[PDB]
Amino acid sequence: ATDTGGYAATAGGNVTGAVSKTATSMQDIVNIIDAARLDANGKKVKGGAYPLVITYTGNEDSLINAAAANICGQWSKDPRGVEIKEFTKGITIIGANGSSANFGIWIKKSSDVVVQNMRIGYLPGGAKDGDMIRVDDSPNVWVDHNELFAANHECDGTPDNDTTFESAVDIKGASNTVTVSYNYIHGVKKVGLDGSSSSDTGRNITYHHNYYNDVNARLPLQRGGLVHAYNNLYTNITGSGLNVRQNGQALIENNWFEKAINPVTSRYDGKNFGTWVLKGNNITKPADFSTYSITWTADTKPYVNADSWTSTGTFPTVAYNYSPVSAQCVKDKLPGYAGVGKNLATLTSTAC
Ligand SMILES: [Ca+2]
Repeated sequence: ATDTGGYAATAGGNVTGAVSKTATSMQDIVNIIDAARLDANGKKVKGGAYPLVITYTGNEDSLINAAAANICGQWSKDPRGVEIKEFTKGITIIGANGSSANFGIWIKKSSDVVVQNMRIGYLPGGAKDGDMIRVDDSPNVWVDHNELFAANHECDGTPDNDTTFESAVDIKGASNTVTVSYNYIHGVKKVGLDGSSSSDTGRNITYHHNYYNDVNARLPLQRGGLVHAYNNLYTNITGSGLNVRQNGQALIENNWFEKAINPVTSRYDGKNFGTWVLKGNNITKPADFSTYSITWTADTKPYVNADSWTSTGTFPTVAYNYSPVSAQCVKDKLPGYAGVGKNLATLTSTAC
């Protein structure tokens, strides 16, 4: 139906009248979307003329491998990405098994977009917003079962010493409902925003069943709104995890944290700290910090860490249906369900 296991409720291009097309390259995707705006008389229709299900069969392993072998050469290149602008008819971009992209997907002022089974990595243009997936002013977006990766590393001499690579999943603007699920995100410094600035507050986002490994920060960097993070596996977090800011509220439930510095915090603003409701994670009390290698650091400005591992606020009744498996099951089974080529498999109690 329109069940994503989170705030976003969409079927994307899988609706009545959907037109199935095969994209063999980045350019095909661009041309296919362009043609999907035309009605029977060749006239443009605002929002798109018909629903789409694009199956990407392209492979850019050569670009990815070359980039991996010389990471510091990526930031200064031109960014590469497909833009889904003002397309509200319903669109699903699914990669075929074995497919890969050295380009991102930038969604803007659209809605009902599903991006699945895409293996995206080592994108050029970190200094010019070379995001892997960007969700801007776009509600009902479901980013599911993808592998987004780069190298958790900052080359020196890059603009703002932060542009070696851009983000995995940046969300900003009026992207009111978004679900980010079953993604394998690794080797990424700035995972993803949830609000581009202090003023860009709001949105209701669900992060579930994601496997993060070797990521520095922003899981997400939340500015206001609501975030529901459940059944995620967070390992090797080298900077900070969920950074709840501008009075945002987060429900952090049944996740597995391990080898993480500041997994749950509120820093960098010095005020308007966000709150969290901790429930059912592998960590239940401070005594578990040493067990799972959780480390905490202070910050130059006033901050709040979850070092007491107690809930600091409340969370509204979650608007959707979902059934979280235990944190232990996440730890044991998630790596086989998250990512590409899993045939979009989901983790159920049964499989625990
Ligand atoms: Ca970005």
